[PDB]
Amino acid sequence: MSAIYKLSIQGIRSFDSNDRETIEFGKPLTLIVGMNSGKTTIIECLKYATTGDLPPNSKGGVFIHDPKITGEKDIRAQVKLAFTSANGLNMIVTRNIQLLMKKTTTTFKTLEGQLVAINNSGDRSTLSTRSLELDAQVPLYLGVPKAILEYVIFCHQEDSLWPLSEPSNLKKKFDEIFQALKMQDINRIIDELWKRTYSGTDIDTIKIRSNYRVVMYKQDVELDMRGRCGQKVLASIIIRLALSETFGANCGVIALDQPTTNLDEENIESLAKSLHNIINMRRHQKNFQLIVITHDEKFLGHMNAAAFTDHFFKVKRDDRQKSQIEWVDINRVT
Amino acid sequence: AIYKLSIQGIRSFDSNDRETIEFGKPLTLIVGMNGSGKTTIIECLKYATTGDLPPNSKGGVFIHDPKITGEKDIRAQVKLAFTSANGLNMIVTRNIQLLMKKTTTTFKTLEGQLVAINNSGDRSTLSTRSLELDAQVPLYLGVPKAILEYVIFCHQEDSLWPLSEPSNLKKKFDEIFQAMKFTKALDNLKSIKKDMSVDIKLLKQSVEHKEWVELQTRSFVTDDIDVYSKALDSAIMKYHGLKMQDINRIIDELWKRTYSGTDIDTIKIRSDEVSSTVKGKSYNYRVVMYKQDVELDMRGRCSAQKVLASIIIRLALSETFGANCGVIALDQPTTNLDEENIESLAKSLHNIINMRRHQKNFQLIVITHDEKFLGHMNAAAFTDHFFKVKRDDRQKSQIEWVDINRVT
Amino acid sequence: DYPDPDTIRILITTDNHVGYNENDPITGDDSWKTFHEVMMLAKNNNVDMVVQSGDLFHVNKPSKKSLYQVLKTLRLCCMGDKPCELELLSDPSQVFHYDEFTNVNYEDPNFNISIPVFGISGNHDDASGDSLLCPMDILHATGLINHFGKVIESDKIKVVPLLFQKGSTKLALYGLAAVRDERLFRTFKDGGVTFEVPTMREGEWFNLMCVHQNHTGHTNTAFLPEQFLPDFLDMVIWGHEHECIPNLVHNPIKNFDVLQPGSSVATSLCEAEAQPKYVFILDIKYGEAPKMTPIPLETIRTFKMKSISLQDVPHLRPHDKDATSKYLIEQVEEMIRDANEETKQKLADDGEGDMVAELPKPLIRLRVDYSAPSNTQSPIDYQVENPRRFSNRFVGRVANGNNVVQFYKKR
Amino acid sequence: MDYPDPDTIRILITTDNHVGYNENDPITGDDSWKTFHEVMMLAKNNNVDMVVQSGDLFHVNKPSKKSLYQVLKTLRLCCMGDKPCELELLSDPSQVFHYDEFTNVNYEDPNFNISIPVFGISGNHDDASGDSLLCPMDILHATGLINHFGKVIESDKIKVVPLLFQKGSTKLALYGLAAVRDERLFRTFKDGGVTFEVPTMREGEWFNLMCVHQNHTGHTNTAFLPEQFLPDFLDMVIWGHEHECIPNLVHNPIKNFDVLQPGSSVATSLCEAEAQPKYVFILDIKYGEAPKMTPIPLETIRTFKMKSISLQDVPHLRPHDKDATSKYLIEQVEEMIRDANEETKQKLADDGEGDMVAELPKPLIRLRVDYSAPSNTQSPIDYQVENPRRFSNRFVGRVANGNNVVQFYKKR
Ligand SMILES: Nc1ncnc2c1ncn2[C@@H]1O[C@H](COP(=O)(O)OP(=O)(O)OP(=O)(O)O)[C@@H](O)[C@H]1O
Ligand SMILES: Nc1ncnc2c1ncn2[C@@H]1O[C@H](COP(=O)(O)OP(=O)(O)OP(=O)(O)O)[C@@H](O)[C@H]1O
Ligand SMILES: [Mn+2]
Ligand SMILES: [Mn+2]
Ligand SMILES: [Mn+2]
Ligand SMILES: [Mn+2]
Repeated sequence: MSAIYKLSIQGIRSFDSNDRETIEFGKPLTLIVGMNSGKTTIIECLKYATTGDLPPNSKGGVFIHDPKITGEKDIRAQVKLAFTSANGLNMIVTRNIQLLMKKTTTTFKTLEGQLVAINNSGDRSTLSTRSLELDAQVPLYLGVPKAILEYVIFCHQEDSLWPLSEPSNLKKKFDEIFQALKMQDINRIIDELWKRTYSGTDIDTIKIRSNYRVVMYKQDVELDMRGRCGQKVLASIIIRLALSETFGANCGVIALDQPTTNLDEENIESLAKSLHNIINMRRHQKNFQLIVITHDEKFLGHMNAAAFTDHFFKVKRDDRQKSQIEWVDINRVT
Repeated sequence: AIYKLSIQGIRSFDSNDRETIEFGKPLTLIVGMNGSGKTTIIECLKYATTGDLPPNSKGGVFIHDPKITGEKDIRAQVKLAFTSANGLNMIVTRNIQLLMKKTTTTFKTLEGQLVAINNSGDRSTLSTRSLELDAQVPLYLGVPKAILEYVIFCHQEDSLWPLSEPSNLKKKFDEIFQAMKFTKALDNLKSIKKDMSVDIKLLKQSVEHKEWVELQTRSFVTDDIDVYSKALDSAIMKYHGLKMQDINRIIDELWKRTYSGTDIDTIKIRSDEVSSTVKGKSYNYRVVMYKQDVELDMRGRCSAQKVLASIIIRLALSETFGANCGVIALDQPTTNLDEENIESLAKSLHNIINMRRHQKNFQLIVITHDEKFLGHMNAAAFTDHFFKVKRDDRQKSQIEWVDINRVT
Repeated sequence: DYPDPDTIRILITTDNHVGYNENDPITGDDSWKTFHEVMMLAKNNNVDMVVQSGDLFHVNKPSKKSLYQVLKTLRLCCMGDKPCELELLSDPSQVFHYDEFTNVNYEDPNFNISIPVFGISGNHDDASGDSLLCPMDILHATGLINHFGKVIESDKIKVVPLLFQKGSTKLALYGLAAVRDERLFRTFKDGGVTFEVPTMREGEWFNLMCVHQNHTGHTNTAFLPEQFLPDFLDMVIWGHEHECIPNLVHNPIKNFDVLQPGSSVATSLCEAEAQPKYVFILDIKYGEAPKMTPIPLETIRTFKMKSISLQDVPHLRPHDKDATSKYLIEQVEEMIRDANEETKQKLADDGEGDMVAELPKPLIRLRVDYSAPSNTQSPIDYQVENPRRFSNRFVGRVANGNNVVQFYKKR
Repeated sequence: MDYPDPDTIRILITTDNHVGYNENDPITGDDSWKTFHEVMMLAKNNNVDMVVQSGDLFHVNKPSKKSLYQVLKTLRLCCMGDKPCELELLSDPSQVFHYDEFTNVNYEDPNFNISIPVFGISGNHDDASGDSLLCPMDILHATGLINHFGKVIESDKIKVVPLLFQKGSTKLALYGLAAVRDERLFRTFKDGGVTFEVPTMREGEWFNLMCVHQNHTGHTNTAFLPEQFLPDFLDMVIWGHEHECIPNLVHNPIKNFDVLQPGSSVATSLCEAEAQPKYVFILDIKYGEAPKMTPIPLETIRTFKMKSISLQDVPHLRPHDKDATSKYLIEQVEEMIRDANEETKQKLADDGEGDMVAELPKPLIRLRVDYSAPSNTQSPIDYQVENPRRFSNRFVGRVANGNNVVQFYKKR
């Protein structure tokens, strides 16, 4: 894959509309910490300007900082995302989205962006400005398929438990990854972690058999857990940590927005063993940056945070209800 | 109140043996592991009171699946013990069966035996109808049928109504009763006036000519009830002008001591009676964030300040609206909460049980296995034991009695 | 001065709560620093022994900084070369009956311990784990602390006293670990408790106890009644309460004093922490009454409180955010001025004020009720602020800048 | 053995005790602290003058309550007798123990009757972590039953300082560097950011000793401490962080010293390099001749066996088989359990007792199954196995590790 250098969360969510504040990344891990302030929407700003992925249940531009909280009649946001690419052809592209208001309305629209191609010396070059072509091209040189970064790599903090809903949505969703008999290895990598991490003495191995569902294997017969399923979130984690591994690889690797939901000690200590094994086996691969957003001490203190990075990108909030990311070294976490 | 349960096949539990769980006051915690069935106790506690299949249980499979045992005809028996608000110990045994054919089963529910056991043990079957116990046991308990299936015991798969869909769904909760319950009295009282409003005609015709001595005997009874229609309508406006407005007097009070102090400025529920021209008096609910002096739409603008208050909504409303039996299945509260929304949630959760000890009872079933919160709620002052569900060598989930002395 | 050749000295502490607020930058070291100060006050007061009424550590499983601060503190103040004058009468195998460490560490032939520190366990750091182990049990293995008063079965409680002799005086130290309050209540109901009394030389003995339950509990049957403790006690030390009262609680029918030595750190901001926090010294003499000389703690951030009613004061219209914020602020930023003035006086009145010396920031709590007006049933209450905008706006000026003001409504 | 000859200094080499590993297993939950107490008991009666160790005493940087109780309990009553430690301290140790007023070795304190010292370095498993930059060994030094050296303050600025002890005519120089992440050590060794201060008196007489705690062979490119980077004047090194235990010493033809790899005590990872017997070593050093070694074994390590066997090894295994593979592995574990139990029976029988038929401690067993079809065939399916925990849930009551007897890995 290819790394991401920076984004630009200017005037979105809880970061102020005045000052540009972006945080940077780490390799082969990008740890984030803090109280539930910025973090869960840091994941929202990568696909936001890449494909125009507004959050579901959002039409009136709720994501931009509301003018009434500040107190003026013209507030907006920008995202220009100075990041890398496949052959090191770094790029910058801004999404000119505004919360500007009419007489008493909240009319929503856009403006033109950019398609610069950053030179290794500095002589950049733009291509074409259209936002439709923006969402056509930024995935093209970004890599990962146009239906995976929103759900698999950069999922939401509560769209994470997606595969355990119903057959039809998932069955029509899997077409986009296929971009239309090729499904043979995704369930192959769906159970070794299940054997390793999931200390459950009930079930052998899940599959995704065609009604795409969450079939348990109870003594070689399929005791379906679609409706008869912690096992849900854990199976969801593994389903993501196979789809991120098989199909597409050119941007990020994995961004687990609080994977450790509803799992106990004999599961929480064994949770990150498969993460470490994935890091170590996939560190032969030229790129990996496991983005975890977590405030679980018994989860952080197992995977030896002081053994892979010198920093966790911490997020806090100032006096004026603006979140300000600081820089605290690896040891200082308790 | 709730006293005991016995699942004999529903979910992971097996049909060949029943397992009893003895609830106590004021809280009974059910910790476990992801697959043991710690929420199945509550999911069946809301079956044996309300007789509804818990959410997303379709295709018939709520019972112990035959193919993990082999039995052609599998059967279960759910047996809830509860002391009714009247005071009748009603051991509400229920029966569930699944008749699996060679290829296609026919999920058929059999009758139970609703029996009010008195202080002499006279087992008198109060009722037997299969499709009637569901509408009858809520009457014995003392609460509506929609507070049980949405608030009193709620399932994690559908445990996010409060801070979620409003008009489209949140109202769906409030409009199915009360608005359709007190209008039953209203429509009855509308006609009770109408048979008396045309009564004055019978009096007024007699003077136009027995009919003169019984003439003006109910001329004021004609308007004895005319004044009393708004004595009921202001038994409705004063009702949801204090009952509803004592849930926003708690939601604020509940929130103002949780998120290390608090969270998003203020939040309440929008009670703006949108009197449309289909029903006259009406309602329309909505929950919004009141950041600095005006409201703002909460939907699609929030973060698990979400979940943390969903509970604060569910825990609030069923403490004045449905407060004859203090039963709440607040299960797995700690999910995506940071460090002090887990410390002062338990401090608030301690305070909730610290003041509901003057009442008849409060029932709380915390179903979680996060050792942070397990020490936060401090079960070393309120209960002498905790229950763990765990599987076994043959994947039959049992129920323990593992004492608090073990808990670290 | 040295206690006279028949005088014992014992520093009574409780709830020192090392490990409280470990990560707060402005206040993250107050607890162990105060424990360090009290132990230093032990070293330079010639105390024979240090007793503890539990809860010494704030968590069940402590932190490395907490443990190292406590151990480094104890090595500096308990290890010495003065011969500890305590002669031991009992067999400490019956009392430290957990394992082979059946002798007190000041009796160890390889430790020349100058002052012993012995304490019961506490409610926050109770016997917890697969082995029923306590942090004070770890500090018993180091040879610096004497973890005593452990309880192994909740149904039958046998208390075994350490018995020290000195000159012509005797001591008895009955421990009482942290057991859930009804369990001790039920065990006290049916006489499930026996108190060993030495059978020789009646009246020659001083009987000291350390108890760690609630004194007057909000719940019905979850408080230890003071009458239940037996008549042969001469004293007792009550933990689990964060309120410090310098005086004693003399009973007229049970003939035994109580003490409530409070805490060291201020755990929960409430009225209970708005009092002077001391730590107490007892000189035990036979034939003469005990004397008590409490000493104040000098490393505690200033804490005064005020609880006032919001809706009581006129002009409070319950629909404005720019009309009540000023009224709250003019109280908070007044208590802050008073707190900084008091900190200035206490810190710099001792002949160290040629220049304006540095201050520690104070702890300030204000309790205001935002309930509905008493006459009406308005659908909208006061629009009051939160820590993110009423305590976060006070950075660099107050030391509790997340809970400066209290917002409840009186049910 | 007897007391060493009055100009012979005897030292004992332990390492990687890892007390508290698997503290929740009902059976294998007392291996580590029992083994550690056995090592200390093998120190007390062996008449050893000092103990060194290359770190990793506790398993995690925040060791549990039982771990600390165990270590303090073992060190307290078995190290401290009225016998003086004849190693005279002539240096000013205020520099090496600089973290507090404790500026001297344990046996030189007027408050310790410690009859045998034990110098230990920090480990990457119990490194400094938290808010105050604190190690569990810094906690143990605060008790004084251990002595702590090698602690780093600046990763880039490294100043290793020996300690100097005296007895008879034997000069002991003790250089120690704690455990820091290998990439920072390689950077500090690239620019020569280290200082190796050497005593300036009576050269050619001192025994120059080193205790490193770093990886030996890195599968990555440049993430380990190489051998050719330590200075010339060394005489012996103790190489921690490698758990494999080997009794001999590998000789350097250029470096003027030999290497030693004391191994570990407990079996953390049930791996192939974990199946080699545990030893604690003895070094008898004395001026005028090459010091000798007497490696002594341990009788308090639970029996272990291992077999990483793929399903491709044995014939007669169809891909679809589920009962057949389980039955074959069942009988293989049966054979290994028999072998381990009979060797355990002989091990207990050759202690002095052979008639007490009381019990037989369960043998830790590990199976590693690479279930991969041969690449020549094009059948999509693999060699199916059972649930690893419940494949081995039928061994409970016969095996020390009830659940994780097997691990079903993959390898091409
Ligand atoms: N109808 C059923 N028939 C057989 N087994 C079932 C059925 N429903 C669920 N199970 C099994 O029982 C377990 C489900 O238990 P349950 O619904 O309480 O979930 P859980 O693990 O306790 O959830 P959480 O941790 O989120 O509360 C799983 O192991 C599942 O495979
Ligand atoms: N219009 C707005 N302008 C600014 N900030 C807002 C606005 N609306 C909501 N917020 C803030 O954003 C928060 C939600 O942020 P976010 O979803 O990143 O939460 P989080 O801290 O990651 O928590 P979680 O783990 O529950 O998702 C709200 O609770 C609120 O404080
Ligand atoms: Mn306390
Ligand atoms: Mn206490
Ligand atoms: Mn090791
Ligand atoms: Mn190591």
